[PDB]
Amino acid sequence: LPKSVDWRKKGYVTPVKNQKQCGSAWAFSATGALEGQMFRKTGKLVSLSEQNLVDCSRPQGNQGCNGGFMARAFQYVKENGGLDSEESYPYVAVDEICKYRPENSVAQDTGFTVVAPGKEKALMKAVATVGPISVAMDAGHSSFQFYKSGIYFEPDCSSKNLDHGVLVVGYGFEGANSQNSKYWLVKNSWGPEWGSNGYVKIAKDKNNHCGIATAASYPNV
Amino acid sequence: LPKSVDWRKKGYVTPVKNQKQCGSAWAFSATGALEGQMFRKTGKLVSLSEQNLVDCSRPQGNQGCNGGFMARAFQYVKENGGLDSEESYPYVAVDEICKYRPENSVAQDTGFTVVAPGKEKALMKAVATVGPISVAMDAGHSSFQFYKSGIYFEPDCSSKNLDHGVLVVGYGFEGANSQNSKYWLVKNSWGPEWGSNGYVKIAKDKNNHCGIATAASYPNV
Amino acid sequence: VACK
Amino acid sequence: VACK
Ligand SMILES: [Cl-]
Ligand SMILES: [Cl-]
Repeated sequence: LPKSVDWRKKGYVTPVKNQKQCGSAWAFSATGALEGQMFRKTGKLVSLSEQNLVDCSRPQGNQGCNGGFMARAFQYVKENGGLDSEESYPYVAVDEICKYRPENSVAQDTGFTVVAPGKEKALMKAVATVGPISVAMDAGHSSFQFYKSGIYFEPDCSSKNLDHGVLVVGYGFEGANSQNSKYWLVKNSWGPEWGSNGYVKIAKDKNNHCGIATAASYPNV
Repeated sequence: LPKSVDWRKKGYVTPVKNQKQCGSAWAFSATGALEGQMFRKTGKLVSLSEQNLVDCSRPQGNQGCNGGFMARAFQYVKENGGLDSEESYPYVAVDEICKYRPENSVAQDTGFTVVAPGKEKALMKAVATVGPISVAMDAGHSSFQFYKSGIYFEPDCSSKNLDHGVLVVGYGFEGANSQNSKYWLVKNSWGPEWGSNGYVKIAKDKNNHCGIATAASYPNV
Repeated sequence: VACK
Repeated sequence: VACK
């Protein structure tokens, strides 16, 4: 496997978005992974509608601004036959009535693939060979809210009790040794002003820190 | 016109590039605009060669790593009959021998269109109806060099004496009022690590701040 | 009611 | 020239 990967340099990743005051990170994580797989299939990078997921996937078990799951979102895209572009179905950060239109769909999936749970080397292999991967993490600590730079390591982090969906767009290492100070490159949905211009480096191969490899998945297109 | 525009979300913009220690930002602005118009024309996003412009457009009045103009670059692509891809004519950030190869050409233009000088509304109409637009700006300040987030505003900026070519990929606003806190979304060529993932928000409709609407243009494909 |  |  490569010593490092950054899918942003290859055209797979849309700009940093902002979920605002809505518990919809699961939808941002799902659109981020679907954006990368649709780009790998067609060569076109098109922002997808998180609002379409918030408003329309209650039947699949999501709860809009009250939380949800990236896999239920990929299940909704499969059962619905499509997902609208962000341009056609804009984000307003509140739960609203479904307004999906097939004429505005720009993405499809046939289901999803789960990465082996808890295995960071399985995750590293999926990040290197598939593209960005949806993951859940424990972001329930003030250190994550106030993160600015460097490798994030929170001693109180849980690898089992997760509360936030994010997108792994790569991995790498600080310093000149490829095996020391490793990290996962993560796209958050709290806007570009949070963290490292919207991104965070989470410590890698340090016992599944913050649960990054506990519930990872990607859509099949 | 739309309240906001962001061509990155529609597939028109390549990942942020880095001119390094060469005064070629005019060539990156020009390839960025041509990348968007070729994508509007064919549906395919193909990275274009700045080095081809640096090495070959001296007859049109550019001076390679010593500076140049986006309009002179669009004139070269017209007179030359084509422009090579980034992959086939790689960037090395120094003046080299012209190695233009017609068989590697992936773009063409018939000339270019100019936005009315100094008119921010004319620039807004061009960004909304055409795609990314080449523009010149006054970037000669340490506040720009160390810009990290938010709307950039510099009291010492000039709207007349400009020194750096960049690309307007959209515009928007902060908050709920679509007026107030308006900004231009600008792609730079100092690498993804500079600014906000390689981008800067420049204050919009504030008397043509930093000259963004003084010398704007786009290629005709 | 999982991730937010 | 100009833009750099
Ligand atoms: Cl999930
Ligand atoms: Cl020019």
